Amino acid sequence: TLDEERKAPVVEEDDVVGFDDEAKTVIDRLIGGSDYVEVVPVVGMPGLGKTTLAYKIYKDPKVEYEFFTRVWVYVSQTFKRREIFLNIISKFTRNTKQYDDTPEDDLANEVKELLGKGGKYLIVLDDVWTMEAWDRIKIAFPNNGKRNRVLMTTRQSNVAKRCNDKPHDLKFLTKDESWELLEKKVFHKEKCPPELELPGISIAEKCMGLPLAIVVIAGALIGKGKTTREWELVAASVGEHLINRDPENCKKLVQMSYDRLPYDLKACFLYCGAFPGGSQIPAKKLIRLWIAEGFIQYQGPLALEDVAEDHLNDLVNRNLVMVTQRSCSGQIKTCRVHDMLHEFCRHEAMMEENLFQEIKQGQERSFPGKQELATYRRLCIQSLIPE
Amino acid sequence: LGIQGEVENLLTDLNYFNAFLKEAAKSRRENEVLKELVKKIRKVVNDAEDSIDKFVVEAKRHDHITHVARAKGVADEIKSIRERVKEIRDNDAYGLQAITLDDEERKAPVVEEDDVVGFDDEAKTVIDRLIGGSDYVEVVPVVGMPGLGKTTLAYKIYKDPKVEYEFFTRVWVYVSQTFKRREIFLNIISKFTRNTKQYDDTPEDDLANEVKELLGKGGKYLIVLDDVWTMEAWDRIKIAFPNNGKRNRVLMTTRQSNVAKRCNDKPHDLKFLTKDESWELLEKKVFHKEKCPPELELPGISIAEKCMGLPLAIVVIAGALIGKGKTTREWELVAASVGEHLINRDPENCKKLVQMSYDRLPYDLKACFLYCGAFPGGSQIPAKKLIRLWIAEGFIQYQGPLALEDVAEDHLNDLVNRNLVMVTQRSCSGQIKTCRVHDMLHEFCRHEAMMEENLFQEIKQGQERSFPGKQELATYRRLCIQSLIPEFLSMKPSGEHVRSFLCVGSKKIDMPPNEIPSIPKAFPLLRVLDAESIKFSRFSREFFKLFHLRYIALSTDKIKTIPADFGNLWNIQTLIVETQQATLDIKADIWNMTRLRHVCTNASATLPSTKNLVNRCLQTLSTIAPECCTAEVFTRTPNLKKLGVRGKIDALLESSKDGSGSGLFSNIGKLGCLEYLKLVNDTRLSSKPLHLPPAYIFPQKLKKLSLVDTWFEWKDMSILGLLPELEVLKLKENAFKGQSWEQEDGGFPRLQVLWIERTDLTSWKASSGNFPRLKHLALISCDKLEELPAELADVKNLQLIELQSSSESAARSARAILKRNQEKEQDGDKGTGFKLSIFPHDLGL
Amino acid sequence: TLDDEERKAPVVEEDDVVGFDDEAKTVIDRLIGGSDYVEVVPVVGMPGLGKTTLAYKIYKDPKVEYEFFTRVWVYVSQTFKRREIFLNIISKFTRNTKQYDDTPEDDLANEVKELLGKGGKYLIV
Amino acid sequence: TLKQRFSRGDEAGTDVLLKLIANGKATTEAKTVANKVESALFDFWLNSRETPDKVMDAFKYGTTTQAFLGSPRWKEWERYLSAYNARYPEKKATAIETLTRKYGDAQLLDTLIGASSKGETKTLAAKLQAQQFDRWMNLKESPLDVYNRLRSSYGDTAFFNEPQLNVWVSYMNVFVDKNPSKVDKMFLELGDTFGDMRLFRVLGEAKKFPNLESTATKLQMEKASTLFASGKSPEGIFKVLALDNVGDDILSNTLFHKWLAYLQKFNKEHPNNQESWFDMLRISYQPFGVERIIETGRKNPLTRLMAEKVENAYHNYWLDIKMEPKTAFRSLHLDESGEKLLADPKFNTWVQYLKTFNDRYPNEKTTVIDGLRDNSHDIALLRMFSAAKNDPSTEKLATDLQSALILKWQDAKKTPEELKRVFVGVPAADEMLDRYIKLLAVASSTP
Ligand SMILES: Nc1ncnc2c1ncn2[C@@H]1O[C@H](COP(=O)(O)OP(=O)(O)OP(=O)(O)O)[C@@H](O)[C@H]1O
Ligand SMILES: Nc1ncnc2c1ncn2[C@@H]1O[C@H](COP(=O)(O)OP(=O)(O)OP(=O)(O)O)[C@@H](O)[C@H]1O
Ligand SMILES: Nc1ncnc2c1ncn2[C@@H]1O[C@H](COP(=O)(O)OP(=O)(O)OP(=O)(O)O)[C@@H](O)[C@H]1O
Repeated sequence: TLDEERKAPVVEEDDVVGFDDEAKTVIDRLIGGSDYVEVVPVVGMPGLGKTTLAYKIYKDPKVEYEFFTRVWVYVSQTFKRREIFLNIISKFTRNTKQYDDTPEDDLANEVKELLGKGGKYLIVLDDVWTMEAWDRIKIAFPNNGKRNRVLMTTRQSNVAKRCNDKPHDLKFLTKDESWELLEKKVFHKEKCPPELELPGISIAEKCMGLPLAIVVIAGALIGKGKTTREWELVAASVGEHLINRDPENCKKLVQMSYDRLPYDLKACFLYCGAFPGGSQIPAKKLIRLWIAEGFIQYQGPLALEDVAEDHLNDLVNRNLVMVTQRSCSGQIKTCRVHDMLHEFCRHEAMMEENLFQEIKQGQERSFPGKQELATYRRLCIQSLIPE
Repeated sequence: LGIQGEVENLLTDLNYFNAFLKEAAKSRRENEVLKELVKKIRKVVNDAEDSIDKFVVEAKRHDHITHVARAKGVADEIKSIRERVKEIRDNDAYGLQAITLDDEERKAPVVEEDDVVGFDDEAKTVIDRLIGGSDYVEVVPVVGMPGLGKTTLAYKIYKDPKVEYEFFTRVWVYVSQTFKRREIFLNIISKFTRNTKQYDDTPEDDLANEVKELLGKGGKYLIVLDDVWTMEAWDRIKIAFPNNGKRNRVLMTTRQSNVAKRCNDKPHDLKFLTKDESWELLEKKVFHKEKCPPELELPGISIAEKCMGLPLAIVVIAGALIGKGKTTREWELVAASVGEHLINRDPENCKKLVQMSYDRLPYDLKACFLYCGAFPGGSQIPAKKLIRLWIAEGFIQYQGPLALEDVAEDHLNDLVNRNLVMVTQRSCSGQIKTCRVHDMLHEFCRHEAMMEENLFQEIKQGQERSFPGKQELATYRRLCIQSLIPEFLSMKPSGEHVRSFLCVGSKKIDMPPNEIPSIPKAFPLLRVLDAESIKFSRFSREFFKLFHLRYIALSTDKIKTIPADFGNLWNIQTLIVETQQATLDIKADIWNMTRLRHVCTNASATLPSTKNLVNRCLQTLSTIAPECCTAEVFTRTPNLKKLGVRGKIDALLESSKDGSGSGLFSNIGKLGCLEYLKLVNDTRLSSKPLHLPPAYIFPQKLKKLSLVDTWFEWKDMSILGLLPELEVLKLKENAFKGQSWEQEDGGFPRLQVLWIERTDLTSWKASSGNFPRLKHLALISCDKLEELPAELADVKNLQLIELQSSSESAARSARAILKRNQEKEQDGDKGTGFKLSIFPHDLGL
Repeated sequence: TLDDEERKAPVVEEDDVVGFDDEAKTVIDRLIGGSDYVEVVPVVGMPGLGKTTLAYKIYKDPKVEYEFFTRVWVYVSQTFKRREIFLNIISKFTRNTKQYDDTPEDDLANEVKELLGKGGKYLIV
Repeated sequence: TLKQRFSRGDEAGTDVLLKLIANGKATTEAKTVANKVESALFDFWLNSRETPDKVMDAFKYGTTTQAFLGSPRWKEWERYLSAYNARYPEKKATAIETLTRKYGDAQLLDTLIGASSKGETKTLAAKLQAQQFDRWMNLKESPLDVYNRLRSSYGDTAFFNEPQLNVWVSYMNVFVDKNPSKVDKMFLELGDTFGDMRLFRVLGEAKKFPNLESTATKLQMEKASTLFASGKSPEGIFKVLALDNVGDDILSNTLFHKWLAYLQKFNKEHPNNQESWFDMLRISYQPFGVERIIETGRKNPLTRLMAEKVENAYHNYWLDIKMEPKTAFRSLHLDESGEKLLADPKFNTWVQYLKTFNDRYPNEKTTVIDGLRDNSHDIALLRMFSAAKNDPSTEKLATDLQSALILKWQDAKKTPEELKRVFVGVPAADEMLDRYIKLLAVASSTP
């Protein structure tokens, strides 16, 4: 009833796997284009590798030679425009106490002067979350017709579209790149012994090409050891190691998007975890379930199908839900949630919120008892229904 | 009717109180009033879950006058608990205020620079590793248990003439339990330039870039990251360390082996002081430059041995000896109470350092670690016994796909990786087999689990601590008795709140017949009975009334059959009956045990009739009779991972001549989860020795095999080569018969360890295709073998072959293999680290 | 009952200001004329009408930048500090802010008077 | 009345009242009634006879102790303390004695030390630290007694490390100031309870205090004379003499000259076992401390030449460890010289270093343009060379480096289109770009 640390991310500098052609594509889009300040947004789901690609481009030999002035700015969910402009000013002059009472309006013009003294400038606005943040910060960036670029990374496609009509959606690592990344992370320079290659490959394939999951899993493999039996245990519980065992790398990164969701959209997102991991969810089926569950509360002029549809399109814009098939008219047809996000949906809904419960008898666990069913609110079941 | 509803009301209060204890345990504040509130709430919670469990078993038994009286007693007990709950809220409202609301330490530790004893060799080892290595930034993590001397060694390494001379710039960084990365970078910058005021508007990203520039102005740098606790903490700090290909070094000290492995896959585990070095430190700390008086020399070495070579314990007892004066009698008194001086009476230096690892432990790992202090100091704890005890106590809570044994084993791995538990033995596959807790941590475990959390209490008859009375037993939660069990049990003790009875003694004792039913009579709410150190001549009807029993282990020389009334304990998970009899016949309804997980015995267990329901939780059946290996029994146990067969196994391998192929061994192949299989023979009077069924009948997912006295011919070993996943094969004496051993091409695609004992082997011929993954090959007491095949020298994965009192030809072949391998290594061939050990040195040298 | 920051200055279109050419010239010509004394030209309208956009259009207009040697933008609002405004205006001319750490508010206003007066004809938004 | 209205209980002080008092005093429109309320608050505390310890907790809550001393709230606490003492003579306490009763003087010592490091609180910590020595003098504590009592919590070796050494020796000044006749025997017990090195560390800091200079120098030099005659290696004696913590002024230090003469004597008596004077300074003070030593020494004309000797050995040490010239560009702090670097004297020494590096190591030989391009952008090189060709000097270097950049452009096949877009919007770039186009055309026109 009654009533914050800025931690910029750290990414790989050496041995970036599978981004050789994505960096080449984005660098080509930075070099070419109009003579005005153009934003090149890199969009992706949490832990996809946007900052790793952005730092790979930021330190690329061609980019460094192309852009005389390169500024890395860490925007986030919360920021102060005054400290943002003073951080950028500190890149150029050391006496930053010179501007104690200078307003933000003249601070922005000061950045205009610092950036325009040379040729092109590249400014990496890392982790932009709102269009308002870009609007407030872009004052410092002058449009002096010098082919200036603003590389941007964001989880939001709607923010990316407003900065550029063709955002750069980042790729997922392939099966061989996932295995190459995990092998490098666990065994360092040495190669994987053949006894561990078979369960290790399955581990990298169950990470669904997400570099964050491969990095988190490799942390567990390093601690456990280098025996075959341990790696098959990890391969059988890849999802649990990501979320339950690691509530500081995967859980907190996903929670940065989940907590920023509206209260009504949270139940809609967690409901997508009731379907099997990796299974295709028909958008019409998902929408009709949201309305029937009562998640869509609305009394305006539009129909509930059109209101639940832009709830789903908001999830896709947030990159919490991926789209696999689109109808001929452009409407979302089939959607699928990523494996680690799906594990977050399972862990949050079953344990933290009691939204739904899985009914199964696998190897050792069995069907819930009378004491558990008395507290269950939703039952999702894949097999063994008649028994 | 309404009593069950009142149980729901109490359970709702218990959820609040359990969360209160969980939140209070996350911050050890100085508020003493909250320390007494958590102790009072914990006692009410413990007395509440005991009453609830009494209600649960009463409802299960009911679904009659005695049951009505017991139900009324439970209702009265629940009412008393409910009234005690109201007193907590009525009087301790402020105590609950302090925890539902929310809310100098970064001083580097002091370590002695001079008079460092016993680290000359370890420092030289790390220095030789820092100087060498590759050309990029390498980390050399020294790792050890609390108080081992990591910072003392790191400061010693930080100050040698060789380290100072070689490195351009050396920087000392004190990372801690909690740190701010901004302060660390500003401290490094402060050493290069004093004007750190100018970075107030400079972000940490540009601070790390500034540290990159400062360190990159010259050659090598050595950075001593002291007391790193997390994988993330190293990642966030390494961004300030440039990589310019100048053999830059980082020297990390940490209690975490898993953090050490990430930085370098070969962590430098710090050594413990020897008995000579431990005494040297104690005499240097107590008597300074003067030597120890001769009268005090004998007690002094005794207390030095009590520290088990830990410098922190030596420093702590040094202050105790200084305060206690210098007399022979006082020093001998200290040697009898070393643990008291470490923790109980010196919380200023030792206890805080131990608590740094303990308070970081997750809430589930705290009870797991404190349970390791029940076993006697210096004793060896079996890993499988420890894991099953944790599951029985309820410390392992899990709902995922893994088994509870694998989750609890991961808990043990986490404790070992935190250097809170030592590992003394490892299995062939590398799984932890036997573990031991260090002495200082054992006393900390006993202090925390007796005087703070009341986890367990020990029973002993010392100088002043006699057997506890009725009042003390009314508060005891878990009982841990080492010796004088019949004497303690003779007084007819009455502990109505005892949940565990751990006989942690080593030597077996025969329980007197008149005191056999005293354990079940004393503690009706017994959940764990670790009586494997007690021999029972007979079972009692009082044992069958321990409805809460989950772990039961007991030895016996007389009981041949487990009675049918044993099945009344439906809560039992682990069932161990270590009997010296030839056969054991389980008449108990073990199939009704829905949560049964392990059945272990040394005799040929005869399972009862299975007559739908499935025992999904059963992992181990251990040694059973061959006639009970039916397809029906294996149907009821789909998740079996270990199987054992003992006795006349010719009823298992015999061909069903009636016309079908339903031999009892074929039913074993239907177990998909089997990983380890054991066969032991008893009958040798068969007209012909048994022969193996075809390999496709074996379980395909089998990864370990063990045969005893089976008299299999060496020709039927090649069929064992058709097993796809076999990794360990072990044989005792007379498991294989014959003198000639020959192998086909291929086979054994995944074998890793082979074990042979006292066989008639004299000639051995093999091929390189049979050992693609072999690592261990022992031939204990196989002195009749002439020579090892030359193809063994070509096996890259081979690690160790050990033989004692072997033949002269075998020794000559070992010499030839060693000499040729050394010559090949001198010619550029990569060394496999193969070693040969001969004991004693009189022969073979 | 027991209830009790960042200066969010509005952001407006610097380019592509649609349909404010005639409005800008009307106010600009009104700024040129008038009495020699201090005269106010208040632009008034409903929220979000484009008052700040037109004010910034006039503020950066080439005619205004030539006519007025001193041009000051002050973001007054519902809540503001009278002291910080005079310090903000002073920071336009002299960068030494340490010498005004204890100067009273009215003396700061006196210092602002000297700065604007020497700068000739001035416009303040 | 204002407590009940502005608090629900459990306030743990009166912060809600004090923050508004500061808010009212922040403007003259409400300062008149703000001071009326503040005087009522002080009167309320005095009438209730509140403990000054409790009132300090009210002022201190919500901030660290270091910031509390640096806030006006400390001055208000002193005003409360004076009112409390004057109005209630039955029991009094000084500022430092009340402070000691809350923080033990061990935890107080590093608090005053920290306030001394913060220049904003230096003046306040000066008056508090002096009173702390006064209360130690009252209890008749010897400097050794102060060390032993505080060692139980500070550690055995803490008081011999900065900044604790300075505060501990500073109390030796106040102890001898009232007791001038027992200073000589004080150093004897210091040399008996500790080693020779631990005595030298205290002795060296004592020379910075005027009341102890005469006795400190007398003990230090005589103790040094009896150690030079021992014949031990000068490397060992250097650490014993506490020469490893003298500071940036070691070149003007009198003891350091005594060791230099001894080391030269030792070197000529052992021509086959010669020891270097530089590696001791390099090891003890690190290279960044060697740079500070060189600049501070060169600032003093009496040791300018000896400051040149250490600089020459420092740059020679660079060649021994094989540091690339592209890194010595950063090491000489040429990266922060801005533009027009060719007139900087540090540029001449860097080029001289590059000549010696290539001569001594003829495998990785790189010319000047390679070093500049590896550190500075080509745009900055165009600015630098255009700003250097117009000077009466350095024209030849500018013209040669411009040609070197022209050849370096065609090595990577840099077509003029890429150079034009990179150098967009900057002057002094088209002139060299035209020369590059004419050179590229000439090169392509040769049969
Ligand atoms: N190609 C890669 N090779 C190696 N590691 C990678 C690669 N891509 C990403 N990673 C690692 O994966 C993790 C997450 O990547 P990254 O930091 O780029 O996330 P992100 O997409 O920017 O995240 P967020 O959603 O918080 O914006 C990091 O620890 C990073 O080091
Ligand atoms: N070889 C040694 N000789 C003498 N004293 C030693 C030695 N090793 C350690 N000590 C002493 O043991 C105590 C604890 O050792 P140390 O401080 O190095 O612990 P640590 O391993 O860093 O512990 P933590 O895990 O808390 O970081 C210190 O007082 C130190 O002086
Ligand atoms: N002529 C215009 N062309 C384009 N955009 C405009 C125009 N006028 C206003 N806008 C936009 O309308 C929004 C609100 O306008 P503006 O900031 O000028 O508000 P305002 O009238 O000053 O209101 P307030 O009283 O809330 O400060 C801004 O996003 C601005 O970019």
